Amino acid sequence: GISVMVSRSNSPSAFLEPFSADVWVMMFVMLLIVSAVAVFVFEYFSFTIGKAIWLLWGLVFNNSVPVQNPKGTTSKIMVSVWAFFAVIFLASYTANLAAFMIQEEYVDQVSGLSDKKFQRPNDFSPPFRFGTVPNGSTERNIRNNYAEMHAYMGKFNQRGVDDALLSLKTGKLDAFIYDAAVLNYMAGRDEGCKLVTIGSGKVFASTGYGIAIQKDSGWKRQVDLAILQLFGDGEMEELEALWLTGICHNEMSSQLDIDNMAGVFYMLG
Amino acid sequence: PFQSTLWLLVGLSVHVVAVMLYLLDRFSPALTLSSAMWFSWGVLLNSGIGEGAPRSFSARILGMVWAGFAMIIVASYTANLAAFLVLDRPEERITGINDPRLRNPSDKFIYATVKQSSVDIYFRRQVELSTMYRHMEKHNYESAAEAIQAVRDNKLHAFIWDSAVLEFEASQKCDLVTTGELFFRSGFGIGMRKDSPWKQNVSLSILKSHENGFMEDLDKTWVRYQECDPATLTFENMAGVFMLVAGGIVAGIFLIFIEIAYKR
Amino acid sequence: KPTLSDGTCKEEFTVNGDPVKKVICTGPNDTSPGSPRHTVPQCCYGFCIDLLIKLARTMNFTYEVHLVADGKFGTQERVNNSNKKEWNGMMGELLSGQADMIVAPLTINNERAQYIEFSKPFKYQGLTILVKKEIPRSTLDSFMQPFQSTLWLLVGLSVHVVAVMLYLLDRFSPLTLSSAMWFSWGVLLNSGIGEGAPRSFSARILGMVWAGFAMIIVASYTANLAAFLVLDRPEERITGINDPRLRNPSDKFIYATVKQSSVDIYFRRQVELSTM
Amino acid sequence: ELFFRSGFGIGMRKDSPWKQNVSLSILKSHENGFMEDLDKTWVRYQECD
Amino acid sequence: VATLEERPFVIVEPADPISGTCIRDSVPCRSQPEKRCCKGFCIDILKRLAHTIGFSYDLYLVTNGKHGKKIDGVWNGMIGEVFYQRADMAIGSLTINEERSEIVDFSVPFVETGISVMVARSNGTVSPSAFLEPYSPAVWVMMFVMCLTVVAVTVFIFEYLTIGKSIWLLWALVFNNSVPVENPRGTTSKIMVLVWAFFAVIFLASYTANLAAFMIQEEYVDTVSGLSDRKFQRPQEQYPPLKFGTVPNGSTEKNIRSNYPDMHSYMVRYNQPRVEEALTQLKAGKLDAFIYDAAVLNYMARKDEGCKLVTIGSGKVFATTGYGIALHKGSRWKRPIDLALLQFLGDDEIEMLERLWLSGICHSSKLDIDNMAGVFYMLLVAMGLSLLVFAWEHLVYWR
Ligand SMILES: *[C@@H]1O[C@H](CO)[C@@H](O[C@@H]2O[C@H](CO)[C@@H](O)[C@H](O)[C@H]2NC(C)=O)[C@H](O)[C@H]1NC(C)=O
Ligand SMILES: *[C@@H]1O[C@H](CO)[C@@H](O)[C@H](O)[C@H]1NC(C)=O
Ligand SMILES: *[C@@H]1O[C@H](CO)[C@@H](O)[C@H](O)[C@H]1NC(C)=O
Ligand SMILES: *[C@@H]1O[C@H](CO)[C@@H](O)[C@H](O)[C@H]1NC(C)=O
Ligand SMILES: N[C@@H](CCC(=O)O)C(=O)O
Ligand SMILES: N[C@@H](CCC(=O)O)C(=O)O
Repeated sequence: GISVMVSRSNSPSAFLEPFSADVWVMMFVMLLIVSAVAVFVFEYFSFTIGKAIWLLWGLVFNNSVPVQNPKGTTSKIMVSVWAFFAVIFLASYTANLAAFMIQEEYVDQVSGLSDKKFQRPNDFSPPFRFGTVPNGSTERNIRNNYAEMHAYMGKFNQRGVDDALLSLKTGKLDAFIYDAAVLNYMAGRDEGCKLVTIGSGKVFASTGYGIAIQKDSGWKRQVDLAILQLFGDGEMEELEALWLTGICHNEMSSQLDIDNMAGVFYMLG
Repeated sequence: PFQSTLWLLVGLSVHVVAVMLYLLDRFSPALTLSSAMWFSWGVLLNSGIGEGAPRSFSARILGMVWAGFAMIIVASYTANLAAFLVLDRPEERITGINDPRLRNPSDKFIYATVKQSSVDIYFRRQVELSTMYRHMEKHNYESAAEAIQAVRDNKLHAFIWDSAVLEFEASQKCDLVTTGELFFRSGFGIGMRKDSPWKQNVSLSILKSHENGFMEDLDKTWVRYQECDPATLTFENMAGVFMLVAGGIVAGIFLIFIEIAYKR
Repeated sequence: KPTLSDGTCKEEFTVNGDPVKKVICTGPNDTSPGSPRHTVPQCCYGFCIDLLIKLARTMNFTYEVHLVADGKFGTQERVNNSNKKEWNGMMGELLSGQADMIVAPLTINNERAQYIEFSKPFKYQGLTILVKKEIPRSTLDSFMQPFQSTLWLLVGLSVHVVAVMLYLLDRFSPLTLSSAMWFSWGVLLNSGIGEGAPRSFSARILGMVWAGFAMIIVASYTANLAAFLVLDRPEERITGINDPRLRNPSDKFIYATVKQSSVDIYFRRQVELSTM
Repeated sequence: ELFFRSGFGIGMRKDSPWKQNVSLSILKSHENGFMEDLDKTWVRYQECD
Repeated sequence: VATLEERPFVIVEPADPISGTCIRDSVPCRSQPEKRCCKGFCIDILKRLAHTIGFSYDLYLVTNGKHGKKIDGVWNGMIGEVFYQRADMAIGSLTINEERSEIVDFSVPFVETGISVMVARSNGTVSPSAFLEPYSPAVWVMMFVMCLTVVAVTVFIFEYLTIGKSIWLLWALVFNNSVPVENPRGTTSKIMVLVWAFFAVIFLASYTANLAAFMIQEEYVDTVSGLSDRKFQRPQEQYPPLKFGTVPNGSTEKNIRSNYPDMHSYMVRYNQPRVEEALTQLKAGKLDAFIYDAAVLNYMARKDEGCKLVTIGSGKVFATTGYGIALHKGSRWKRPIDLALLQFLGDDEIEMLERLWLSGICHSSKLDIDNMAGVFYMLLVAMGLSLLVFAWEHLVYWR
């Protein structure tokens, strides 16, 4: 088909990702009722609503804030039950929140071949760069439905596939448009498979290869059957592995550097 | 975690460490037995429920020695809990056709396809793979539509069919998925008899639709409709987190009469 | 090993008792790397030689050991005319009438079994790949290692700029500034020192939200270290044959092999690996 | 992983009449436990940890 | 050619009744009569040499049982039939030996075979971890050092502006601070303890994260070594007597009897009539070990049953010999046979052939109380050791 392969680009996400929004916000109302039952208990024997939150919410975040204490004997059993899950909630929070924190984002730069950023490259920022090599089919197709494009990529026209790949790491041009099968072989071959096609391998005109023959030539009928026969015998399925096999798989750093901690400060905001 | 045996043990343990501190304080060169229950549980559940520390020189070493088991027990609880949530990743995940599981006959999961399909022509030619479908020939459904429903009730677990039909089902039903990679590439196509006067025009129109983007509209509208695409646990497990403390809220209301019974 | 001064073999006792068996040996002196020299006595001993002594006393042998002239095991090739395909090294020496038995590590091969016959093997062996171990590094200096200095400066000054707001809020409430700042630094540090609480209702809210900040940071901070002290993700294994790097060399994984030998024949035997 | 399973051997010329006993005596060394002593004394004794 | 049913290499099944003949991808074979279908691993090789050399063969599944054994004058099985000019080749699971290689000849072996021992899986164990595997006993003596010398520093600055009350707070802060506290009002020490307090935050990192994984049963609890182990050498020994066994009238039994007397005598009462039934005789607890070939046993062990059947020593084979195909001792087919066989080993023909017929499937636990009961052992040890010092101190003060 026709593909686009560009350089790999260089995250608040959810600093509170564990559990979920629905099963969490419902917890806050329960803090109201559990404190309320203490008022009835504290009425007997030897203000309370206001201090209860300090008497109670200061326990879930360990215990460092100066917290008072109601007197009596039967008035202190309930908080002992509360203290049990006080350590339970924290343990769940510290199960794997670090691994989910450093989770990366599969960033994208171009929506597709017909992405609106391609229509007007000069309409935003420093101009975008994308080029092809003429004298072929991809250039012919791109000049029959996107004639507005063709006045722009004529600026850059490389000598071949090899030179374009080298110039891509520099920064002069940030895109490529060529045959799909050839470009996939290059992309899944470089160092660290940094070079990745747009949208993880999206094609745009599924036209196959073939063997040109003279018009009306009688060899066409039986040559077609031979190719068809090999497909049912698993020949090119394993033959491609001998020549068209990639090296990488299209899938530490103990650092934070704000990352998503801005949300924590955003809370304090 | 800790099964049952330790938990009736620690309850017995917390019971025994309560009594002897008072005995280790009465015959000493100035608290009461009431401090025992509060101090014993107070250290465990990271709480400020307790009032004061013992005032002596014999039970002082007990408090520190006791502080260790408070640390170790809470250390082990969190230690093993995260291991199950992270490290434990077991799965079978039958992958690929080259796996020997397909070659050998399997009785737990059977192999079936749609009768008289192209796959039937495929498997009946290569003598190398004429090994299992010569046995699973008894399993050949009459329609690819109803075979998917068979897998729904876990009756069938292996199905050979075109990837175009199979994948789109995963987009509609949010409880089905595929695995492995394709192993027989062959496109569809309009067919007709030989010498038909339309063998030349209709092929050209199909190609002309590919370039002019018509197949982009049709593929997006019908096939790619898009739907639903795990540290997000919900009421399946943690709905039991906060009902015992809710249960304990109503489990102490009758204790007030038990408590107030000392008044008279 | 070279012999003694007078021409005798030493007596190296094994750790378990009787010293090893040693037999005299003749061969080249300086390996003849374009500089041939005379032949001098040596000391040939080891596992294979130990086997030969066992065979000697069971069917009435009388032996004499001399090493090969060059060093190469053996390979058939043509020299100086492209039309003189013939053996070389030890394999060539046996067929030249200069020897009648071979006791050495020799691999049974079809391409060289036509001109000689082979007995049953000593052992059974395969072919593997040896690569140097990767160096493990552990920067466990602690002292707030995983946390970069970027977040340190603002969070260190975060407590100072937020504690003052408590006393500022106390102005219009319907405890000096210094006596109120100890609270916030106490909250984060999980300290046991605590006295004095906000009196105004709104001042508690400032103290309230500060409580949550303590729990998120230190707990999550001691979760990043959890991955740090285990990690253990080394991936530098070729994993046998059919590696993509082995299929196409990248001018970075340079590999060598013994000239002549047998693995050279095996690579030439097949065609799918004619690129490297 | 291993990818060439061929053993060692003793080689000589075709005309040699020594074949009958040399091959027969090697097979008896295996069954007699002799080859384990040579293996444990000249191959696998050192340790590195 | 005379063969026999051996589970991995020769599989015998009846012909398809519908077709009335043998199904494709096999070779015809007759008993001695009913036609049968036979296929496996050894059969596949036989096609190649026949194609490469060129002859006509007819499989002759032998009525006589076993593979061959001298009965003081006569030999049965594959070897006996070849020994009496009734069969040129006997392809199958034949083990090259010393006695057999005298009256017949063998080709170049292509598969390893030895002797191995299989015992069921054993429950793992975790020793009581010494202080839960921390940072060596050095750190435990280390913490006593600075802590006791830093409390004196606070005491020195306390008076300038109660050491007994100055050790309760300073120490207990390090272990999940929850105990009652008593804090001084000295400004100079107030800043100091906070720096000390921050140490406890970092201390938990040493005692967290790492301790999670290294608490389950380890050491693999694998014991009782191979034939060198004195457990075998002594028949009765301690514990109930050992429960090994082997199939009689073969190759392994003859090797064990002649080489190791006083052993084959004892296990004469521990026999197994077949192979598959023998495996069932092991799992429940009526037998513990097996002594058989390294080709049949290895295949089934890799296949396993619930991932709980392993070989002691992880495959420490003994008496390494090989397989092969017999001939007529004068058959003059040796040179074209072995040379043909060596070509396949030179190429990858036999490398993938094993995959098509030899491939296994398989090769995180409740913590309970027994493994980590040592943490409680600290309490009881410190409980009694405390009573002697505390109680006896006041008795001297009493006088
Ligand atoms: C291989 O071993 C056999 C077994 O001993 C040898 O046969 C004997 O050889 C001795 C001496 O050569 C003769 O005196 C005997 O008459 C032979 N026969 C028997 C039954 O002992 C044979 O010679 C050995 N082969 C070689 C090449 O030495
Ligand atoms: C393509 O054709 C143009 C003429 O239209 C010519 O100038 C050029 O050399 C040809 N080759 C390439 C690579 O552009
Ligand atoms: C094929 O297409 C051409 C295009 O104009 C048309 O003239 C011709 O009649 C067509 N032939 C048939 C058989 O439809
Ligand atoms: C070796 O020869 C000597 C005499 O020549 C004699 O002991 C016997 O023939 C042989 N020894 C053996 C076979 O042990
Ligand atoms: N694969 C294309 C390359 C030329 C092009 O870029 O259009 C062709 O042969 O037509
Ligand atoms: N099959 C081997 C081992 C013995 C047996 O399987 O019984 C042989 O013929 O010696």
